[PDB]
Amino acid sequence: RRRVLTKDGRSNVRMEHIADKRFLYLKDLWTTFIDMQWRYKLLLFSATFAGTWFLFGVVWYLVAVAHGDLLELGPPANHTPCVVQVHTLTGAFLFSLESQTTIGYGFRYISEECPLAIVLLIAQLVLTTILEIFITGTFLAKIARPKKRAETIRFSQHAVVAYHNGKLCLMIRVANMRKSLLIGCQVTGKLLQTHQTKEGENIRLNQVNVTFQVDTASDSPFLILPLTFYHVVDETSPLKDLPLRSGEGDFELVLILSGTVESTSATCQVRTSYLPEEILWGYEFTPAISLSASGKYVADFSLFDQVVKV
Amino acid sequence: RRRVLTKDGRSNVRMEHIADKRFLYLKDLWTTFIDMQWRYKLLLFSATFAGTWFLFGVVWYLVAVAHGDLLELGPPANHTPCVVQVHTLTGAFLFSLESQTTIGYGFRYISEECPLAIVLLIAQLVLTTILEIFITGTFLAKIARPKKRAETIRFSQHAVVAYHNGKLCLMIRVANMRKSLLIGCQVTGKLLQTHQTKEGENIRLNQVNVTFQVDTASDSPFLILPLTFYHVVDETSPLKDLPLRSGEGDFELVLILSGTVESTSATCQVRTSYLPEEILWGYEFTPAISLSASGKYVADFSLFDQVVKV
Amino acid sequence: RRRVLTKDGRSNVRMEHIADKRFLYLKDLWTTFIDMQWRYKLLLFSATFAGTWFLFGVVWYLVAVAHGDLLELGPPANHTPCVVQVHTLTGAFLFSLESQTTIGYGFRYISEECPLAIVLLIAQLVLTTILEIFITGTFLAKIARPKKRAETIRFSQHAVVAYHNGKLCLMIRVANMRKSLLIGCQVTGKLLQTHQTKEGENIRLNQVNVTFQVDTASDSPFLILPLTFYHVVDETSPLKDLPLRSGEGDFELVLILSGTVESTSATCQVRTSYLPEEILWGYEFTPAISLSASGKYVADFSLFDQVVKV
Amino acid sequence: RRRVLTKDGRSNVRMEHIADKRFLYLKDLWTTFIDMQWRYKLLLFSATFAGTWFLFGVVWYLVAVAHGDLLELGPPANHTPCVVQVHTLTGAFLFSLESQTTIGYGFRYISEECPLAIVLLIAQLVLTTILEIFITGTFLAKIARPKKRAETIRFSQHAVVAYHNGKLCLMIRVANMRKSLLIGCQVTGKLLQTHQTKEGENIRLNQVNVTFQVDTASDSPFLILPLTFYHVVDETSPLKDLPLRSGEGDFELVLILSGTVESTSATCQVRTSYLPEEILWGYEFTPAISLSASGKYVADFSLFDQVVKV
Repeated sequence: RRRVLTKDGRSNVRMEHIADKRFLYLKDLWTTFIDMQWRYKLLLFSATFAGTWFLFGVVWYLVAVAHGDLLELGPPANHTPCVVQVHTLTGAFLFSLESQTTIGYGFRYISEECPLAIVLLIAQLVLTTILEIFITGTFLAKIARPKKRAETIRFSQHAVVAYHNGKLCLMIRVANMRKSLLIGCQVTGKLLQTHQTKEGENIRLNQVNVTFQVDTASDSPFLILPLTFYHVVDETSPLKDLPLRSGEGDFELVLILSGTVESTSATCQVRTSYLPEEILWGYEFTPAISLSASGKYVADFSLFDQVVKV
Repeated sequence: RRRVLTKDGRSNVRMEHIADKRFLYLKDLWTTFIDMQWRYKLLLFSATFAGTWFLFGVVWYLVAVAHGDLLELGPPANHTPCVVQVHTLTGAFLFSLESQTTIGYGFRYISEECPLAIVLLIAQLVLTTILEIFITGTFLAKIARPKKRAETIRFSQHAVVAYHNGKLCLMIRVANMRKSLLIGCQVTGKLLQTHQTKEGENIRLNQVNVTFQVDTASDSPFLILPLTFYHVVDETSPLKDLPLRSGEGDFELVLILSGTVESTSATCQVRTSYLPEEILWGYEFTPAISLSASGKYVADFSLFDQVVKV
Repeated sequence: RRRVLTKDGRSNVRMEHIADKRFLYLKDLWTTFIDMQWRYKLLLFSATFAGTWFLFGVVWYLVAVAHGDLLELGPPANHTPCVVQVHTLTGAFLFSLESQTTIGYGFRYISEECPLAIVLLIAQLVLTTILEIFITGTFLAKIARPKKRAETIRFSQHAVVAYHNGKLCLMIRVANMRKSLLIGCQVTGKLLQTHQTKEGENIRLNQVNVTFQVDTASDSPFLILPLTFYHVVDETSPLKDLPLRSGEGDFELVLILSGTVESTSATCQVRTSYLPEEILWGYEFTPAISLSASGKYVADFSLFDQVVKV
Repeated sequence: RRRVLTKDGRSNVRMEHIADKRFLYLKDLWTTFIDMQWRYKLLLFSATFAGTWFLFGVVWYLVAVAHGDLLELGPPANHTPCVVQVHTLTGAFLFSLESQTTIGYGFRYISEECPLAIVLLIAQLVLTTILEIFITGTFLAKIARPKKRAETIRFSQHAVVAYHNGKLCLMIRVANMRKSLLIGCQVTGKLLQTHQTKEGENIRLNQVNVTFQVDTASDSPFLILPLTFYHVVDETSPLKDLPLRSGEGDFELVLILSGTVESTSATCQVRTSYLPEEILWGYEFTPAISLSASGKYVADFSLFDQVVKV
């Protein structure tokens, strides 16, 4: 079916007919590189490096020509070249490489003769320094992003409705597949249904907050163990008189979990959704925590998504 | 007209007669570079590099002189120089460059003869290492800033007043021109009018909070689609008995949207304003979202700022 | 005994039977390196470097062979090698090293003859650049983590119950063993007891918030001096009719302190716990702050954990 | 007088008799370097670099000896050294330098003869790479800290009491000496008085929150202009029946301003204090904002701290 958020939590919209997109991306380069695909990113990385090399190699070759350093121009024995041992565009590129990387073997070096050569080298160096810096920074950040981290936190596949403490509650389960901690986490659902007009031309989406509680309905400092989040279905509930039955109803229960990560201080956001068909009536998550002889608690994720009837 | 915040959200104040500004900027160098103009920043970048080069080149030339390494001083065949192949200030600069960048060709190298040369090189290296680090860090950060990001979020051009759910509401529209998400966003307006005294000498600006609501008047986790923010004009409203009519009134409705960015964990703040003349009476934003055959929602920004009369 | 959080605040759970763990770690490499053990991390660091070296050395040796550059292949005096001075896998590795580190002595350099050599070098450079960057970034971050910082903040060893301002209060003490400040700190306890079912197969842990107050029960901006945190044991208390006596009761009072660090803007979280046996009845922390002639306050941590009876 | 926080906002406590301080600092190296003095930090920076150089130079000299590479050991014309052109501890150090920095001139290079030399070089490289990284990271961060930034935000020198809107209010003034913005700022005062016991042995400090309001008593998104913060002295006030008169009373009004910075996403905290003597009765900050012909507001900091009587 059509849905707001993919079951794993990826965006499910496209945008169209943005005027002046290109210029706007050119202004905000940094973000544009951080958000770009990986293929084109690798390509741009390698191209930056080797293409700066190549361009400056052609440039150095031209400087050589204009000064006649080439061999079969028949330079006199008097002739000090603008650069040493450069008489082919190949060696030109090779010197571009040796100097810009700063490998600097020493079989080709600059000579005191040509000043334009000197300034040209300084320019090459400064610019390529800049570009190296920029690209490496974007690459660092694009790895560092915590989206990918989100995958090691998992919602239940199914939401289930039953009597908890005598109150009708819709229940979901969350867990963390790593030892590193999430902190300051908070669960907040939104409820999103369908409003059709005159036409299939437009839709107004009416959001409704749904809050989810654990103990005091506040937040949970640490997501130590698979946490059971439940929401009160009483007349305060925007869900109350939904068609509570099997399958029918035109809605989506978007679920959001936002909280800080321990080792990076980044805010990390997991998302997923529940369809009217995905919700189950009168069911009980098999408790997924058991204790062991060595003395502390075990989270066995074979039962995480298991349910049985009440 | 005079305004608090430029329509795009840039500061519109100047400060004057700050005593001891210069020293204060010299203390806080880091921020001072991060906040400085780009031109002077590039200039300072290149100058740092090449001027360290130049200074140490002069220094090396002097060391050469004091040791008589120059050629037409007629050094005996006995003579080991403080440095090899340095007999001109040109080569001096060239060695400064080759060592400080660590290009190190090898046609000019240090010799074991002069110890002062050695310490001098170590100093050059350590200091220039420091400066390189500092400047590159400031450059990284100054790119990374999220102000520029703010431009890819856009407020409506016009605020419009009408009956929403039967309540008189002032309405604005927001949207995001990129696929990357904003999170934890919150809209808060302030109301700023004009208080004149005895003189044109001074003014007290009285702020008044105005809150803006969407569904529950709480916040919206994600800015997926162009969001309609509305404020209740009832007697709780600081706007209530403003001259609600066309144009007149001496005020500014400053609008602020603050929230975390997904890919960087940075807090991002958009701002703009509304003048008494910019506000429109009895108008309806054409709904800007439509659905498509492939199945999910389209945000067509040609209608974003479009209105028609109710 | 079995406990939730180790007395110092380390996690005390294991997870089991995670399906598809390996692929999931391969997706999220960055975090996986940041969270990995130090031994394997050093190993992987050094291996990256020297093994890239070694692989490309073998590669260069092969290029040499295919071009017959080896000596006892008896290369004619006509013969320009793909690389200079490479006729042994040893020198191959040595050139890999000299170029990839960019040490570039110059006794072995590339020649204009073989283009495949050139592209091969460019590839070596680009890839090894990438890997260097990644590993150094993960290493930086893994140092930077503030967990280790947490150890310089210390809870009391014992929680003690007595009449503070006439109200029965459970009391703990916190302190900071460094001059650097913590800011925005907030103390929040959870109460965790034991719910057994039919079987030793599963357990539901019921959390209950416990709030801890100092002056106004709000938060404390700065943790200047050893702070006494106390909780009101009245009928609002989830502790109220616990077996308040010596030792008995099946619970754990988990204590959490979350707040921003000054010099890094990182959020820092200390944790520890209290067992039913660790709690003491009718006791008074000896006040740990005294003033001195030079004029300001001294925090003497010999008394920090000292108590005497009321 | 004795005070909690220095008028500018520096900590005014010392800690004493911390057991196991040294080991604890050795665990948390990163923070320990970030928090250490600048002198010792520069010293440690330069020492790391040049001392790694020096140690490995001695090491290389020893390898030379053990292989007899020294000249006046009279090496036969047959003799391939472990290293080229190294026959003095001086050149040893020079090669340490040329390789570890990767300056690599080429007058001294390694030869294929000695494998131990090779591994030794690889080790030198890897370790020194590590250390370089660590130190540069700590240096970056230690600059980046926003404490120093705090100095460009200034509280009033004097707190003043008077009738604002008819309510008795204690009033202070804040301002920002830079164009860069602070965001999400919040002012919160604490009130700290003196509780003496039996002895001059100990003191319990009782904190009391004091909230400070501007318009709605909420927070102020941006600190555009010098902001007047006022607190309501009515019977809700912990200040209410203080000795409201000149000078007397044994207290300190600690003032805290916490908020995010624009260009770095760092949280920035300004602090200062007010003594019972520093507070003034019946006084009015001269309004410090005036408008100008060019059209927008001017903050003239000559009047910032000026007052006159009501």
